[PDB]
Amino acid sequence: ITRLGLDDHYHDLLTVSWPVFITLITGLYLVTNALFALAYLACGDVIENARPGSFTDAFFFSVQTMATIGYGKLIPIGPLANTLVTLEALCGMLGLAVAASLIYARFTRPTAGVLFSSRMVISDFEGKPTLMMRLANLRIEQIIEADVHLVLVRSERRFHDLTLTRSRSPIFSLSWTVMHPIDHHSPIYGETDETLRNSHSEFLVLFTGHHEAFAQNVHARHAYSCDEIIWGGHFVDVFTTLPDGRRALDLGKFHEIAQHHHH
Amino acid sequence: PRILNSDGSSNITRLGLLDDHYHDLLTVSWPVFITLITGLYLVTNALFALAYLACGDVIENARPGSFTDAFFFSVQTMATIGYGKLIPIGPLANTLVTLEALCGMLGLAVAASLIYARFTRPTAGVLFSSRMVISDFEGKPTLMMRLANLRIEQIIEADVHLVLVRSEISQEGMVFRRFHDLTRTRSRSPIFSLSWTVMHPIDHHSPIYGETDETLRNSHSEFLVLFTGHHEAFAQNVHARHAYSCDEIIWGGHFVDVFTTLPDGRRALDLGKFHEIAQHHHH
Ligand SMILES: [K+]
Ligand SMILES: [K+]
Ligand SMILES: [K+]
Ligand SMILES: [K+]
Repeated sequence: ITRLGLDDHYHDLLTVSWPVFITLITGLYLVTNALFALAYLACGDVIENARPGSFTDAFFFSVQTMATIGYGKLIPIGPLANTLVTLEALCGMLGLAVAASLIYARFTRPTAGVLFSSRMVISDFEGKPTLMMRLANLRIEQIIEADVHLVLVRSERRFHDLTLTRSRSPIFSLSWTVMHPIDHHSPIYGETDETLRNSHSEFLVLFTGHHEAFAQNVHARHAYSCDEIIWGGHFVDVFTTLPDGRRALDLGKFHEIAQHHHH
Repeated sequence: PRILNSDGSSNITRLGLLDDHYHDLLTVSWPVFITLITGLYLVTNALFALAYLACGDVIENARPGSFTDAFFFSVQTMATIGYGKLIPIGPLANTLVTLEALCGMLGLAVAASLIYARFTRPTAGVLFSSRMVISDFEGKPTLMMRLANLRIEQIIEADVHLVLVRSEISQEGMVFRRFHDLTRTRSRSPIFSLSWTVMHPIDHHSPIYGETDETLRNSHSEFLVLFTGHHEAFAQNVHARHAYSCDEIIWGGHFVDVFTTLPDGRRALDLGKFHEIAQHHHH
């Protein structure tokens, strides 16, 4: 949709692509050394072993000054240079820190290793026709206090928050089948493939939890369409018992769904 | 005189108040912060120059006794620039050179900690409607206000609070400001991206049931709005505040549909009319 309506720097800095970010920084960096060279130059021949007036001699000097490399070939002369050498060194620090702050922020974006089942199903469970889909954790580290939100979307556009058998799993480690008993209170009570489509119904799934791996929260999203609900489907058990009498988890069949056919 | 600024901020004059450093360091303005740091930095080199000087002529290629020669020296020492023209001499300088370098590190880290802290503040891009309304919806007179997300990145698990704040008298005849948490049709929106009209059905349970412009005003009633949610842009939480007065509720107002069709046949959200409110008039 067409939105009718610098200024938002911290956001843009984080949002912008990695390449763009590196440029914006290289730019700010090249530029400030360019201002510091114009300073050293503006004091007269204040740098030693730099050609008189030569901007490029003061640039490389300022670089190894803000950058504290300090080769020694080009040193400052007097109180003037030695005071732009003092401030400029402060700017390198102030410079670096902000960089690292942003570098840390954009970098430390943790991602849930969560895999969503490609389809949903509606089949009977505990007597009631129940809407189901399932999640699986792609990593070893466990997600504590996971919890899922199952939201229906349809035209009437309205959001309905579908009640779940289990809204939150205190320890999500392997797999988790989420379930919405369709009882007389379900927004989709007596609904049907046809009726569902007519309303343009979609399904939003929201996952979050604490990730032990990162020691921070994570979030995952996914959305299904009527198209993607298998009426009467049952998710294939994804847990085996190997030769060795041990239990195992086969994600190979994570999106497998069983169904019965006749005429 | 309003009790709560449009801000969310409370409009009230307080009274009767290195002691709170971490707070002040974060709170102070950016310019003041840079000064406080430039000050601490200039000062410590000034103490290290008085040290090198206090050992005798311990720096090479520095004029004897000259404080300024040891200042620059100490600068390029704490700062590790290391030109080399002025080097330390003996065990004394070379041991203030060892500690002073430790301080540059300890110095830089704290700086960065604070720099990171003050800098890493995400802001919700949320826009609050300038006014509220009370008009019929689904039969019931319903209190409404609306929010818009000024960015593209969506806010997930947004959720909103609508707080009445007004003066009441206890049964023991006692006047105080109470806050009421107004029940919303929708308290949370799982995905907030464009616009959102928040609604409090005024039913027989509403703290403002049967209330009216006049009665509202007598009680000094105000409305606090609190918004929070996860911002996909920052990958962190955000929060927004705002507050209205009775003055700012339009009875019988309806918010102008803010969803347009441009000349493309294309669907557009026009924030231009975000605070537009329609109203009937009499005689
Ligand atoms: K260095
Ligand atoms: K360094
Ligand atoms: K160096
Ligand atoms: K050197």
